[PDB]
This record gives sequence, structure tokens and C-alpha cells, in this order.
Amino acid sequence: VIEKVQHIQLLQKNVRAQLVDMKRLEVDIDIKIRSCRGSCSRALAREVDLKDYEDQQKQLEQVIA
Amino acid sequence: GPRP
Amino acid sequence: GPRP
Amino acid sequence: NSNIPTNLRVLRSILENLRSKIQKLESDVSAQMEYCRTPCTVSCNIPVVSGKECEEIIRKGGETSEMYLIQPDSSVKPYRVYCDMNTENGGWTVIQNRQDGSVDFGRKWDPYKQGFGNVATNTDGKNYCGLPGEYWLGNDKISQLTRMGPTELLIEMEDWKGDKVKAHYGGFTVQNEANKYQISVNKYRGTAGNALMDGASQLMGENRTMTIHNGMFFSTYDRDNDGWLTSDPRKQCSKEDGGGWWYNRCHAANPNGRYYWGGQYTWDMAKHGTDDGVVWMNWKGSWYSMRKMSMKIRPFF
Amino acid sequence: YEASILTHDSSIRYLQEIYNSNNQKIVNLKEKVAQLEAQCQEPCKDTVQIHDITGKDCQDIANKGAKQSGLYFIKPLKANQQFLVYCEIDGSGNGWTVFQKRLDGSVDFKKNWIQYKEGFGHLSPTGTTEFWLGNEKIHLISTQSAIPYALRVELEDWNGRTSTADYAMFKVGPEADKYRLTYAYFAGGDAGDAFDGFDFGDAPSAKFFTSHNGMQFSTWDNDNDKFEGNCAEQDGSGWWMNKCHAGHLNGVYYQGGTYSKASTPNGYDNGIIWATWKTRWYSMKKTTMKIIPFNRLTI
Ligand SMILES: *[C@@H]1O[C@H](CO[C@@H]2O[C@@H](C)[C@@H](O)[C@@H](O)[C@@H]2O)[C@@H](O[C@@H]2O[C@H](CO)[C@@H](O)[C@H](O)[C@H]2NC(C)=O)[C@H](O)[C@H]1NC(C)=O
Ligand SMILES: [Ca+2]
Ligand SMILES: [Ca+2]
Repeated sequence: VIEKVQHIQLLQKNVRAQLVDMKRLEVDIDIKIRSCRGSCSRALAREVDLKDYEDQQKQLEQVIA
Repeated sequence: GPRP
Repeated sequence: GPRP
Repeated sequence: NSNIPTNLRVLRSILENLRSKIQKLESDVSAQMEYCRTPCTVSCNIPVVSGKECEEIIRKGGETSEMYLIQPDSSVKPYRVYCDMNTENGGWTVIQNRQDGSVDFGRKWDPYKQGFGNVATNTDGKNYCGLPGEYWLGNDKISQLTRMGPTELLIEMEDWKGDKVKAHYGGFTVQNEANKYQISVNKYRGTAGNALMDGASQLMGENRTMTIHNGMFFSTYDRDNDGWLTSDPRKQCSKEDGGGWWYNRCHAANPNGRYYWGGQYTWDMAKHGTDDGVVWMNWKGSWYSMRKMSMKIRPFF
Repeated sequence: YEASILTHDSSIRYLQEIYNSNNQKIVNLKEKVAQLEAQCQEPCKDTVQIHDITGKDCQDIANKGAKQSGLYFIKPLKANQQFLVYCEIDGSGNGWTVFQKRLDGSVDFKKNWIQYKEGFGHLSPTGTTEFWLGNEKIHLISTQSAIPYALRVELEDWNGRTSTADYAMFKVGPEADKYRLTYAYFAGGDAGDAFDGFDFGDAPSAKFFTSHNGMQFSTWDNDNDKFEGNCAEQDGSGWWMNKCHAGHLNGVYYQGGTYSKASTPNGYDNGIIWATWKTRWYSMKKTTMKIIPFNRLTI
């Protein structure tokens, strides 16, 4: 627990939270955009890739060790 | 239609 | 889902 | 000691990836906002045959499944509904339908009271709407239909693999608004498991009991009539599990949940960690959002 | 390769600067996602809409202001509930209540008793769909106290020509009397009086056996014609059969107009005919049966 080590202890926690926070917004946006298909002229065709997020979340843990 |  |  | 380096890397690597992901999302959302400057449209010519409800209509000769106009009672003004005239002898008035996530189901008390979504869409080419859309008939209407006389309920679903199951209910009623649209069901049977009456199949005692829907009041994210005695405003069921439902504490079935593409989903995707999404625990568990989910009624003989 | 320790001080801050920046961009995106939501609450707009003006019939509605044709709800005097109908409103305050329409052979007119009783087909605001309003409704509209109606029939061949036929005091009886057709007299029309029967030059009684005034409605599953056989079944329609007909507006829709004996399953003429205007082997391209109060048809 040094000056720099503390700064990075938090940076891991923060990115682990943003990783989750994003992984969700990603899903929220997919469902929301789709739910406009029955209301708006059209719904942006798209496909969500969770792997990239999951691959990174396991990646973070690999260095938090 | 006149039937027989 | 419950809320035990 | 040389850990700080590989750490500042993996941290820099991800924060720049997320930066990109954000860029993609602001793109997608900005594009959708534009497409929404104009609406989607349909053209549904109205069938001549009409009646108090779908059962009367089929008995009157309307033998095809499409949008029909019905008038449960002289008081009410005639309104559109989708009639399933093929499943189990037809005559089924559709009150709830899920199939493509095209409609938003996380709405307030009033939209759920009045009804929302698309009753029907055009049958590719035709002038009538022989295809059903995603919708919630409306609590006032559903309550009035069930109170006309004995009514049975037919809930249907399909997983993203094509497997189908159903939960039947020989008796189904929903009280009016003044009674918080209280729900009552009985005389169950089917291949999906009685989740509305018994509760979460894979649960024990108190845990399974707090997931029983029968007898519950209707709740929306802006109207808490759930069986969850909390003090924290964020702890209401509707706010957590998505849309409006006869939430107890909280559910074993969530027909009006969020539509997850693919079926499989997990707590890390859920907006609140809760198990939102078109759920019917007794059949596929708590983390599976069906591809098809519908609720229909008919007079009981 | 391996940055010097002095770099650590700078790197720690860089991450924090973008981490926090990423964070802000999110707080903002969610905001936009919330604004998107308010934009996705409405259903697709339905082109077909029903006007608010209602009355005892289409003429009544038009007398109440209604100016354009389209779907309306009417409710004759003795009717339990209101029902939708199509109203043709001209520029003279005349409200016609159409009850039969043919124009593409999209709707199959081989229906049973109940179907012909409750009606079938589709109503369109643009008046471009085929249908049968339903015998009961037709009965209710034409038998309101003291209001004497008139029927106008409109045909159109495939060459572009059109013709009409009017009938005073048009009336359709109740189901107990098999929805019998009756009219005071032919009111005139270039289409020619077909309900009066036609001399197919085959019998001594010429006209008689193919006249319609007074005939009861007939369907394959409910025979009430003046023939030992079943007109409705053989001609595959629902109509006021005699033995059998001179006018067959609910007959089989023959594409082109000129059909033949070979075309028919049994052998008899089953097309949309009207002998006083076209050979029994010529099926009309369009057809419309509409009614209005008689005092309205230019006195
Ligand atoms: C009722 O549920 C609670 C909440 O736990 C959840 O439900 C369980 C049935 C099981 O599926 C868990 O994995 C879920 O997380 C149970 O909580 C118990 O809590 C005590 C501490 O108070 C703990 O020691 C137990 O291990 C928990 N239950 C177990 C054995 O997992 C509770 O036990 C459940 N009781 C009933 C009625 O089954
Ligand atoms: Ca509560
Ligand atoms: Ca006969």
C-alpha cells in the first residue's frame, strides 16, 4: 500500500465497475433500440457482442491477481 | 341461372 | 425471483 | 515489483476499449433518434363480422386469425383486438402478446390501464392485418372482459430453440381499477407448470410462497401494490423486474419483462441484477427470456 | 518494453483522466437513452380510421354534417348494438349505406347461413374491399319505422362501362322469414330490371322462375328457394334464389368477364350476372349494392 499502489488499487475497482456498468448499458441500449421498432419508422439493425466485454472482465481479474 |  |  | 507496468497496461487497454464502445453506442442511439422522427405505420381494414368478443365472432363465422373489432358492452366503444381463431378451437381474445421485443413494456400505471403496443400488422401484401403485434390490451378492458362471465386463460410460450409449453387456467378474473386490478386464477393445467398459483417450482416454503401471483394486486414502476414491504423506493418489484405485473415478492413469472435476444441472460446484464426479462421460472428458470409469450382469454364452457 | 518509474506518476493520472471522461460520457449517453424512450412509446399509426359521427343510418349521419365517405358506426332503431358500415356521401347530402361490394374476387362468397347473416369480408375507408354487410343488419336498416328505403345496384364491366338499377321501397325481412327480399317496384335504370326475372327463352313462364321479388335468402346449408334442388349450393353463393336467378351479385368472381359452361363445376351459370344487361355468361368486374331513404332519391 504505497502512494502509487493505492492510486492503482482504486483504478482497478473503478474499471471493474465501469466494465459492468457498460456491459449493462450495452444491453439496455439493444433492448431500447429494438423496442422502437414497433413505434418508429425503423429500428437500427445491430448485434451485441458480450464476449468482448466478458473477455476483458476475465482479463482484468488476470492482472488484479 | 334458369334451372331446368 | 424472490426477495428472501 | 514489475507488476505495476503490466497493470497500467491492462488498465489503459480496457479504458480505451470502453471509450470505443461508448462511441459505438452514441452512434447507434443517435441514429435511432433520427429514425424516430417519423413513425411506423399499418393499414388494417376492418372485418365486417363483430361481437362481444372473439368467442362470439368465431361462432358468427369469422374463422381466420386476424385483427377484429369487438364490443364487450354497449357502454364501451368498439375496440380493436387480435383474435386467435386457430389454437384450441379458436375464439381466443388476445390480451397480451410478446414475440420480437418491438414494444416497450416498462410503462407507468396509466398506459397499462388504457392499453399499449400494436394489436396487429399487415400480412405482407394484404389489406388486412392478419398478424398480431406486441401489446397489452389494457387493464380496464381485461377486467371488464373477465367480469362478463366465467373466463378461462391460456398462456403460451416458446424458447429460442422452438420448444413450446402452455399454462392453462379454467378460471380467470381481474377486478377493476378501484381494486388495483386484483387477480384471481384457478383450475390450472398444462406443460409449463402452475407458476401463477403455486409459485417458483424450484423454491422451498416462504421462498416459493412469496412468488405466488394469484391474489396479487397490479403494480407499475410508478405504482407499488406489490407484496414487498420495503422502505427503499428503489426496492419496488416493477422498478426492478421491468414492466407492469401482478407482482408479489416478486415473481415466478414475468410475462411483461424486458425482451432479451437469445434467451440466455445473466445478473450482470440485468439493469438491476434482478431477473427481469420474459420469465416463467417453472419452465426455464429465472435467467431465460422467452422468444414468444402470450396471454389469451375466452368464455368458459 | 518497460517504462521508467518516473512514467508511473504520469500513467496513473492518464487513466484517471479518461476513466472519469468515460464516466461522464456514460452519464450523458444514459440521458439520451432516456430521451429516446419518450420517442418510442407510441404504436404504429393506423391509416384506416373510423369517424366519430354516428346515427340511425348513413343518410342520418350525412344529415348531421358528415361530408366524406368512409367508415362510420350506425345503430338503427331496433338494433341491440351499433355496428360498423361504409357510407358513400356525395356532394348533395346523400348518405348511402353500402351493404355489398365486389371488385377483385379477393373475398370468397361461398359462405353459410350464419356467415351471410352476420356478414363477412372487410370494410375499408377508401371503399376498395369486397364484403357482405350481413342480412340482419340489412334487415334492421331497411325496416325502421316509417322510413321507406330504396336500393341502388351498380355494375361495371371489364371494358369500363357502368350501369345501375333502382328499386323503390326496398326491404329485407327478419330471419324468422328467411330474410325475404321485397320491393314496391323497379325504379328504373340502364342496367335493367333483373329482379323482375328474365326470359331465358327456355320456358312458357319465361320471366317467373328467375324473378327475385319476394324470394327468401338461400345458402347451401339453408335452402329456401323454389327449386327441388339447391340453387345456393350449385351456384356456390348466398342469394335470394328462385329457380334459380336472373341477378346473381354474390356469384363466383370470374376473372376477365367472359366465362363458360366448362368453367362451372356443376354446369349452370354461377358468375356475377345480371341478364337484363349482360349475357348470363358474363361476370361483372365490379358490383355494389347500397341503400338510402327513398324520399332522398330525388323525391
Ligand atoms: C430461502 O432463500 C434464501 C435466499 O437464498 C436463495 O434461495 C435459496 C433457496 C438458494 O437457492 C440460494 O442459493 C439463494 O441465494 C436462503 O438463504 C439462506 O440464508 C442463510 C443465512 O441467513 C444461509 O446460511 C443459507 O445458506 C441460505 N440458504 C441456502 C442453504 O442456500 C434460505 O435458506 C431459503 N430457505 C428456503 C425456504 O428454502
Ligand atoms: Ca411495496
Ligand atoms: Ca330447393
